[PDB]
Amino acid sequence: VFFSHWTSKYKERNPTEIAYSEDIERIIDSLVTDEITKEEIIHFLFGNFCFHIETMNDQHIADKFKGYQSSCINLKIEPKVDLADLKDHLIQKQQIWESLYGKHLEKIMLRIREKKKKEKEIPDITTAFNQNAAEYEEKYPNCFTNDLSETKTNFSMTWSPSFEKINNAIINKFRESFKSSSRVIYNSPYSTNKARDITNLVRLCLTELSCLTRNKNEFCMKETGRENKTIYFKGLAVMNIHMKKLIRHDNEDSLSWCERIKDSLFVLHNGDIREEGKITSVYNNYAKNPECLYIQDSVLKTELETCKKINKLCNDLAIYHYSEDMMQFSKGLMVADRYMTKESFKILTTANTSMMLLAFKSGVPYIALHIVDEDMSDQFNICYTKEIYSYFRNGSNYIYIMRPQRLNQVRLLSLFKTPSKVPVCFAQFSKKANEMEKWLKNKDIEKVNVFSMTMTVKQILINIVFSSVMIGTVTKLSRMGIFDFMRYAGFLPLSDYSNIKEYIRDKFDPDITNVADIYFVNGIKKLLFRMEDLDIIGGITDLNIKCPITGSTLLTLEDLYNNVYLAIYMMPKSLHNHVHNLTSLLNVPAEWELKFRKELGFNIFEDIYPKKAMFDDKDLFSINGALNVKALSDYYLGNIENVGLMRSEIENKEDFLSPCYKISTLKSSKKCSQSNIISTDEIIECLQNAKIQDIENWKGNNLAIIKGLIRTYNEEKNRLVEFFEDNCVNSLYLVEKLKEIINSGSITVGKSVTSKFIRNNHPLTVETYLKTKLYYRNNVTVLKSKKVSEELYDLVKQFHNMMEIDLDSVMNLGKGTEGKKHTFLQMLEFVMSKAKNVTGSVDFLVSVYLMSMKVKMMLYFIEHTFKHVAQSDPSEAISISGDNKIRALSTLSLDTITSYNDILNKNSKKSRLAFLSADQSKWSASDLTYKYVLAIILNPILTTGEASLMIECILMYVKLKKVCIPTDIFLNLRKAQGTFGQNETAIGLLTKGLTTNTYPVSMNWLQGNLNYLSSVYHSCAMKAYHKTLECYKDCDFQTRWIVHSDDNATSLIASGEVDKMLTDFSSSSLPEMLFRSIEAHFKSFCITLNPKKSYASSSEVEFISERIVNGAIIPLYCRHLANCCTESSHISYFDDLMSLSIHVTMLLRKGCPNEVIPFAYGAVQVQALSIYSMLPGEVNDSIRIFKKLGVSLKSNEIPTNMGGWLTSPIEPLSILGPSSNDQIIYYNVIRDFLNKKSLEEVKDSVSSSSYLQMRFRELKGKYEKGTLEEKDKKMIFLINLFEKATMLTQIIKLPNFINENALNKMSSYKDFSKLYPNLKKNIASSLEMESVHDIMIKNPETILIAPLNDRDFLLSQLFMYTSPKLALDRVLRSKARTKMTYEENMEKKILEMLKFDLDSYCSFKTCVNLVIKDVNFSMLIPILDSAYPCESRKRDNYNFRWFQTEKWIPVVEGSPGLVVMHAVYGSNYIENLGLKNIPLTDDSINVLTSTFGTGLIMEDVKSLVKGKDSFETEAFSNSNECQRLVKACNYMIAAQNRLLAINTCFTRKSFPFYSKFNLGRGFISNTLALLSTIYSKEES
Repeated sequence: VFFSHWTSKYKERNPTEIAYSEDIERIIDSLVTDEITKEEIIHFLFGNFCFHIETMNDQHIADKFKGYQSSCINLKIEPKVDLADLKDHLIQKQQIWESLYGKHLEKIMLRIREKKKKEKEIPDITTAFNQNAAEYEEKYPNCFTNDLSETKTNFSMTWSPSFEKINNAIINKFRESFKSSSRVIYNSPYSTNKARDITNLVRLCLTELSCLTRNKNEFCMKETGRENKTIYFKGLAVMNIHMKKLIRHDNEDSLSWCERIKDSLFVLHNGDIREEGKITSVYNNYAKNPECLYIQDSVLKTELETCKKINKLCNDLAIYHYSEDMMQFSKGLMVADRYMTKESFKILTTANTSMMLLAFKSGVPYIALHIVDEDMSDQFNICYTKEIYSYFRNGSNYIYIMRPQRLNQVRLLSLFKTPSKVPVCFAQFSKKANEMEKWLKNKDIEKVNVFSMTMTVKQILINIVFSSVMIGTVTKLSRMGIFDFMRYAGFLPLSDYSNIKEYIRDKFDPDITNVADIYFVNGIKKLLFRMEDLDIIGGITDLNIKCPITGSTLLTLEDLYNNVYLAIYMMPKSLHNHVHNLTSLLNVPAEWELKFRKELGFNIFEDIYPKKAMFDDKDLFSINGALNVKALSDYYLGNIENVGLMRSEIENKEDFLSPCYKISTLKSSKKCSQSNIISTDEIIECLQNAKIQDIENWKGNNLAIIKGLIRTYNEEKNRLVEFFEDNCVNSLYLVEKLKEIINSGSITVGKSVTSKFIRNNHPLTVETYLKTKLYYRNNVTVLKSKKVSEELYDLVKQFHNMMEIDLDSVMNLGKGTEGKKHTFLQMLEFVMSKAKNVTGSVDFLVSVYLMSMKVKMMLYFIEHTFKHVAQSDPSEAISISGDNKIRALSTLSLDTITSYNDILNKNSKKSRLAFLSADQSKWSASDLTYKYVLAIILNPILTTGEASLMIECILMYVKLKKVCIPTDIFLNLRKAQGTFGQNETAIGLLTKGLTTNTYPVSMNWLQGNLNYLSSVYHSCAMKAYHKTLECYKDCDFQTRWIVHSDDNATSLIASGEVDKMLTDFSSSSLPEMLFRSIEAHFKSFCITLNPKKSYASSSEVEFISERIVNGAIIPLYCRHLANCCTESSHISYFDDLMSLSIHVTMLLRKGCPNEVIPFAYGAVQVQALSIYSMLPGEVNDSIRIFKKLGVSLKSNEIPTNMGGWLTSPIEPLSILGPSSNDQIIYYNVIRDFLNKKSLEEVKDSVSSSSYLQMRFRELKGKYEKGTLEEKDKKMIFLINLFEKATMLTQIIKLPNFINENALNKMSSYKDFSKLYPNLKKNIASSLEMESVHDIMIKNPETILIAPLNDRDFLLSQLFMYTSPKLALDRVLRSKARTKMTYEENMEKKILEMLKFDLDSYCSFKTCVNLVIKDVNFSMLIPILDSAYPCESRKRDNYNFRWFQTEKWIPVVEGSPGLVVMHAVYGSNYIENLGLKNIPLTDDSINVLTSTFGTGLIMEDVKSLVKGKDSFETEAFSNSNECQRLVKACNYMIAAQNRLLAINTCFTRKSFPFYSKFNLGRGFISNTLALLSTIYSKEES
């Protein structure tokens, strides 16, 4: 039934003995155990498919039976030719392969016994900490001790003396203060020639060099006195233009010192007089009056004023002003990174009154000048005691000179995100102190103050301020390590975790190189001490202590989990270097594969080999072998139902019969990085045609080849000589010509300049230098990152026999839909036909992970034929609908466990429950890929030949896989080994003396490559666990498991003889035996479960995040709250606000608490404004530009595309999403201009025809009379906004680095520039342009629609060329010209865009019609204005009970299918605003190419000259607005042609061509029930 298509051409192929390798017979020889012999094991292995016969076709079963006879003939065993004889074998199959379960249970019993033995017994976590400090002490001796003066700076580079005074003023103020008599006092670091040199340097550069001055702020030292030269050089030599020192975790002097640091920081921060600013202005707009963010203001009267209280607190200790100084700090250092020299230096003053930084030339160091008054200086001395060089007195004032530090560019980025980081820190943490709650709920807004708290609330405010600064201002890898440590040290509040001592004993990194993280060490030590002293409300009986904020009297467990997790989740990704992360990501697979190779027993030199039969229940890397195929067989039998139906689902949904450009994965641009190099004949032929008489005429590729070869001769003469000997017969001629070229002297040579040779040169010079450098009788070739679709295009060219792209070779064949076409596995058979050929394994490379188009094709094939095994399995959670399916699956799992236990607690003997949260140790590397070879050959999905195909590509994927080291880091470590090391590390013995560029990893299948497959066999492993655990006698176990790759959530219920299986399992509790049994079993399937990141609880569920306890979910919003503040898209201001407002809406829908929403609005606004469109109070504003231009548009309806602010209400944000703000702006202006009251009046005003026409007619009359009002002004403003334009677009497009000088890197652009001549590079040109537009106008589906078939793809890639660290980039480009300037681009855009213009009716009525025909908007507004305030199951509580209830009872009872009033929602992509912009862009492209073609035909194009029919129809199209008229006919016309691409030209030549190959017309939308995943804790 259903016509099962035979989806390959490999019908005769067999997995055994017809495949290219001979792995499978020794797979048998490794899989043979006792009492199971060769004939039976291969008979099972290739006849397990007959369990699925009742839903298979006769031709499929005949093919599989012939493959079975072929395999039995190949293996020299007796074939079975009868179904009845195969069942007569299945009986002994069932009895002997169900016997493996019994032996396996005793094997994991024994493994549990010795794993319970010999490990160690740690009595207490203090003893574990002492053991860890001990093993670090004989790891590296003479560390630690109480000598803090050799430690690093504890407050880092974060300095804020609060200033009580009033750019060029500050420098002359400091010059006035620095010219007095010297009374300099030095200090000990914790109560001096370098300090003297720094002081002399700073008084020289203050008195004498600060007043040649460039850019008004930076200046150099060239013409001075020789003594100034000497002491300037001494200062720069002082700053230099294992050595680890540590601090023990239990130092009472350190904790007392850090307490002093805290309280003195509080006294320091209580001193600012600033009341205005930029950060203060934006956060104050969002927070002094935050009820404009709301709709139902009057239903709650204990919330808004306390949010104002935290706003007033942040104003009083000047947190926003502090953030302002850090933004000006980091921005100044960012512009200090420039072409300035080592003898030049820069003055930096922030918005504060008396800051000064003195930046010199890894990064930039700087000297500090700060002002402290007489009243409060001693506590400043205690705070800054590590980082103070000197201080001195002037009147009643104090000048402070501090220790310089060193920055990195990513550290400047992290300091630049401080205004997004620290206010939301103080906001959530102040919501997380319950004593803060009772303070601000007792006091009032006008009476909250610093000098009027109790002592304990004072001390927690000091702790909260210390936490805010030390979390938002992180720089150090020490901070990275400790924050990772309490990321992975928070599983103690529940049952047996098996890391409460041994994680700190083994995998803890006590890299505490300074102080002020000792407070966090002591806080987490207090938490773990309190937990070791021994739905669920936590802290009301535990009485624990928060880790960052101390924060006693805990309300719930959610507060502490959100506390620690926000403390983790703004930790930025890399803070070390680019090439430390890169070297680590290259060294980890090297170490894992070296461990594999050394423990199995190969050496570095031989082939990889598949099996020597120790792949049988060993401890390091082995599977059980005879168990795994039975587990996979029962998994397939119990999971896949109606195999042919889901196979047809594979063919239809996953496009197994469609061309490869129909998949977004293989047509999208995420970079393939394949291998290319200049051919070897080109270099020698360029040398032979190199003419000495044209030394000065060397331009182009020849000069670059010459530079590469002269570098090769200058460095490695012998390597050049052997290269020319192995590549040229006239090697003496080449050598003597090289010597004659060096004897000319008209060229330039280069010394060792590290990566600057790669930087300031053409890449051709460096790739020919590497090619002539590392010639070792092989073909070294590094890879390049192409555009994926370009390699698909190249493969299409090679598959249609075009090795050279001929112009006539494409339009001759492939006419219409019924023309020539290809399929995905025909293409992949070409792929394997090319890969089987001996080509030096240049296909099988990975460059970092970036894997080639080759491996992308076959592992795409494997992973994406293995999806539908997973969507047929309800206990598997990688086949997910983004986010809601994960939470829904985990929670129906857990509440089925709770219901199951609650229905068998009645009248049973005993009942216990336990669950384990597990993350495996190394999913990519510690697993076995040879288990997968055993896994497709039992899949009943496939036939013989395609199963053989994926066996072949997997065994090549593990036989020829290699990782390529980058050239630059290769050169650095080669030079380091040459001059200093003379030996190498674990990466250094895989390559012979580092002589090879590329090194092999095989068993580490690289991460992300096989994601669905490994999770499918993870679920199979859990099914085998259920089958094994049901085999034990005296219990009934019910396990439900939810599975991601590298992840596991495993439940279990035990009933019966719980005491005796507890003693049998050699453990004290059900979570303990669950942990040990899962560990032993998973090691029996070569799944290395991490003993540290795996905790077994009794009531708390943690799959990947968002724990849920006892049926009630912990929200875990702080991932979204932090990713609002640490990561952005970095493309433009509009799109950055769009993406971080996506994160804001996730915050709104993940159970956000009471106060932090305005601060999150402030965080997204401050981030977007600070990076991209400059925040108010300076140049490049938007509101200041509007006030300058006198636009009638008010401040709170500026559209975000030119610089508006996210001022949308919280309900339209959380319901619709990012477009709610400009959609609400458009709704308000339509409601104002049509003089209407309600949207329901706007429906029957707009839907009646001849209404918008007479409205614009009245508008035209009012404009020509000149009596315009402000509503009409705002109207015509956004009419031309939508005309010159989610609803809108980016508008102003600042162009990137123009890659027209790099477009020649693409082979497709080379193909275009070869097939059409150099006139296409940027009379003959006009006629070839006419030919190009002729072949566009003959085939409009080439450009208008995505490629339907062949003769629609490769020429589309050729013809899209017809007509013409980045966060650091345009913060200086915003103050530069891109040549005319972006701020003037704004005010000119409002200047020509404010005026009324003409024929704008199309834009006006499409804006109104889009607002009207938006569906979910049109039911959102009436319930928003028709929401009753409280009661009737709407509002009964007030403790975080409004951001669920009044958000989502009105909508998810307006959209029916719910009963609840409190739940955490994961919504779909219900709001799609992109169903008209794609029509607009498509027919605008059609209009553009038609206009260009008729422009080539003639000039002054208003009417055609009666050319052809397409020209007349395009004339009638562009007489009016072509897009608007084609939609205008497209409401009534309902042709909707089937797209045979033959009748389309027959029907009509304009309207179908730019209407119906957009695959749809303007039609209605569809709304969902918001997919409420599960309910939170119930309050009534």
